Amino acid sequence: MKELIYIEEPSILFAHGQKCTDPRDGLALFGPLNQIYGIKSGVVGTQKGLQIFKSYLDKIQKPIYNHNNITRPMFPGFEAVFGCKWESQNIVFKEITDEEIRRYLFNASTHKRTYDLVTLFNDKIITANKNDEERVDVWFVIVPEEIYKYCRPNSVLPNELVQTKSLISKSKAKSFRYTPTLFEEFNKKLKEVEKEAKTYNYDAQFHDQLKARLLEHTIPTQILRESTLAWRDFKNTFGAPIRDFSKIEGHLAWTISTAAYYKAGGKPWKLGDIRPGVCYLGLVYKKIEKSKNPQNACCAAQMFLDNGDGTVFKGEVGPWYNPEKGEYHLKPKEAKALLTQALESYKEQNKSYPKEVFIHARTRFNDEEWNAFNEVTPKNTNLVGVTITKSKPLKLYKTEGAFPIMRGNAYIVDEKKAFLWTLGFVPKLQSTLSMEVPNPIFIEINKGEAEIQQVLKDILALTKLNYNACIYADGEPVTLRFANKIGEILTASTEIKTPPLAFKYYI
Amino acid sequence: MRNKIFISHATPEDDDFTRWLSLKLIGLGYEVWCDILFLDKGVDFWSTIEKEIRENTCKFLIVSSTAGNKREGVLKELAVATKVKKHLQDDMFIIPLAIDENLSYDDINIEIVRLNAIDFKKSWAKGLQDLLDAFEKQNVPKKPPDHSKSNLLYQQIFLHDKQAIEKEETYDSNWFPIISFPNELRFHRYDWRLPKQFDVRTLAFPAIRYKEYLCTFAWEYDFIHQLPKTETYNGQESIRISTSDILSGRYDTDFIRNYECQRLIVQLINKAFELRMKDKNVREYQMSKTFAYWIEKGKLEKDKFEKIKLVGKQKNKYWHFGISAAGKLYPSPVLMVSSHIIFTMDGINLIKSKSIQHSSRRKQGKNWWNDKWREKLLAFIRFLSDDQNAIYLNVGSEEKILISNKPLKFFGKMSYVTPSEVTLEEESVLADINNFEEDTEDLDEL
Ligand SMILES: [Mg+2]
Repeated sequence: MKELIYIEEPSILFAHGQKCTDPRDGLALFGPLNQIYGIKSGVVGTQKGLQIFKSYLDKIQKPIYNHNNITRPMFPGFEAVFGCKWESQNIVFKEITDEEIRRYLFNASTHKRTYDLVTLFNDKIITANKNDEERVDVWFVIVPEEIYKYCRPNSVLPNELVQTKSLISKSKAKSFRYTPTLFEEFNKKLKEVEKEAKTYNYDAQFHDQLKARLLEHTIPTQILRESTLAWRDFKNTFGAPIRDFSKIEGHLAWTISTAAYYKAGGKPWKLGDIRPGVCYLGLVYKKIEKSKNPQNACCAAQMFLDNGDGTVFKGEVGPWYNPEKGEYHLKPKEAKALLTQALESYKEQNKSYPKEVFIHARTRFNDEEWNAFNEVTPKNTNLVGVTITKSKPLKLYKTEGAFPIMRGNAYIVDEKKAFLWTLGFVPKLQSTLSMEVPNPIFIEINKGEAEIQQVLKDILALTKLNYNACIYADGEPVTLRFANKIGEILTASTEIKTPPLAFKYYI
Repeated sequence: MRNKIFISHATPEDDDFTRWLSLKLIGLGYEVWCDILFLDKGVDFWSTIEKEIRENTCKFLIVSSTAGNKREGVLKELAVATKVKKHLQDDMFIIPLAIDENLSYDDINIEIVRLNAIDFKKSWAKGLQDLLDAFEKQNVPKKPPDHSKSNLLYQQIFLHDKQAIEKEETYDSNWFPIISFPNELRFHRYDWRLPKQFDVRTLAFPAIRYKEYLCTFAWEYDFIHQLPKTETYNGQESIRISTSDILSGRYDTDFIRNYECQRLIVQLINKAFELRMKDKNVREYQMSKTFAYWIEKGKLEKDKFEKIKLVGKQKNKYWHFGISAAGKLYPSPVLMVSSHIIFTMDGINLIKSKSIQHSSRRKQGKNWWNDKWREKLLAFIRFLSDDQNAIYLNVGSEEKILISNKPLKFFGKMSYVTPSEVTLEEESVLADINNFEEDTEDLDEL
């Protein structure tokens, strides 16, 4: 009968060198690892939205309580937690008139509807940021619910509200050349159609298409729905709130503030212990379903050092898909560039190449892409390749009572493959992390040679390092948690000329 | 000397702030005393505390709350200081702390009311900031800041009460080992006998096409009524392999290798399962990757089995507990059972819309807990058990594969201690998790 080892719960650093398991406690006791002396908030939104922000912002200054503060740390309140003050009266407002939204929103197809609205926000944001003498740390996008409702793919605006009539079918628009007739007058209607067709190239989610559009100017932003900020107000006919945060209200405040904080530019925390020179490399693909070539897909790499701030590298769009196998793999030529892109960032970052590199994905690497790596890997560098999957085939049940096994147990199949319980029960929290019985993950070293048990520890640690969400741990290592989301942002915009950019530019 | 700082904590109501405050002071370098920093088994309380304030404390702090006034224990605690006050003769020694807008002046005790307070309702950080200036004002005897003291109290005061124990235990799993295998594994040079087109998935005995041969547990004779022109086959043309020498990995060939054989058995096991399944009288549901098989309504006494419910009532729907399977060879031969929740409007009928099944499963799922799942998986296997010990999977007309209903238990080095009933609140907080599941909302839930 094979048996399970237990991996000691990892430890993240906080200011004052206190080391703690739980960021939420860790922040309150000791605060953020590095510190900044303000959050000059930029705000884009409607009149009513702006207040909701203010009303919320004020509230957070006070401490806030969840229902079970044992299973969820209570929120002392911004000033107390971060020291730095987030001031609702130190704001920059680029207003969006309701009469402007009224205009672009009531259009027949979402793509036109969504692109036009996204266009609107950026235009202020860029315009303000470029034009204004005064710097702002973070622009706060206050999303009316109507926009959220109807600016998502598959949103269907009722015909009886359509106020502008679409000029072309979704099918035909991607194949469109505006080319000039001899007669201009005709062209004026033709340019019109060219402008509409172009919107079908951009993705139809407001959140992704905006973040993506913004990458060029490197302006961080946080996107909060009006409903989220003042959830109590938006209610069903019954008068119940549509979304109820009453139980978790402090926890929400934990999330926003933290995420606000990092985007501000100070990383709250870092892993407590790491071997030096270790470089973690998140692989990301999104099949581009658009092109007449069925293998097209996008190529993304998300590097993580100890901090978990992250860095993102724009790989090249090509035939990385094999629909038969169903996985994604890389032609050698591309593989060479990414690492080159990646290590040359590391060297610039540290002035020396990392001793160790780990690459993460969910599909066993092919052999040919993999040796395209050795050909840019410097001789002194170990280069391991790790397949991580949320295999659904294995589950561990407890003989008595209703609580699962505690996170951190591990089944080591053999010296290259093992099972890790990122999910499960936490005693520190005296409750669990999923409602169903937890599902371990499967770690294999597909390519290269490295210790199994160290990498299980290596990976459990990457669970701790999610800034965007403030929580005890995430089930995936941070490398892949956001893999799709990043995928969706790259595919969202037309041209990936983007240089590698910091991770806070994607969330 | 006396440098110590006392605090009165109403309990348990104001334990949160009360907890927060002390540690911040402590890291900096201010010695502090409060009961919440010690669990007690000293038979006395009054005489370990009242004694404490007088001897060493450099200042005294109360907590103005609804249950700050109304709780007796502090009042006695303040009175000593108040009486405590006369001997020093200094008021600055005693400071109150108000944290509730709701607690009312009338409610505030008279000893309090005169007293000059620090205000926390507006913000803790501000209130606290006021205080260490007053501390600065009195020049209270306080060492330079050491927070590394503070978590060691935190890891020990709080972490200890709830933390991982060293107790070991054993864990049922979804892994059922394979009781037995047919002794030999057969390949047939049927060749001309089998047409190239033919579909070996269609076989009606588990068989897998192979590069020059067809592979099965089954005796060459077994495949007649669907594939004639086979009685022409001389059984000595059949390459046979020992079952256990594949499992041992001892087997390899110029033409074949052990991994490959292992790979092959697995597929067979899967097919062998689907086959055995139609026999069993449970209706079936096809996952896109594979099938899953579940029980229809009314086929059980009160729709239970061995007292365990397997189809019940959700809203306007009936739900059913069904399972998938696949086997593995590396690092044991076992049958892996995935669990599934499949619904029916009639209670005998599928629901067409993908998203209504999926949506339905999750909503039902939250209500369910590991004991329940274990109890349900583990009853759905004693049902298909031809014998309680195992279920017969036919792979040859006389060749069988056997699999045990007792799943393989895992040893556990480190455990925890069981809290109770907390989840249901969490579990009903999981119905309110059908909300901020937004992709445009830049948030992720627990
Ligand atoms: Mg459309």
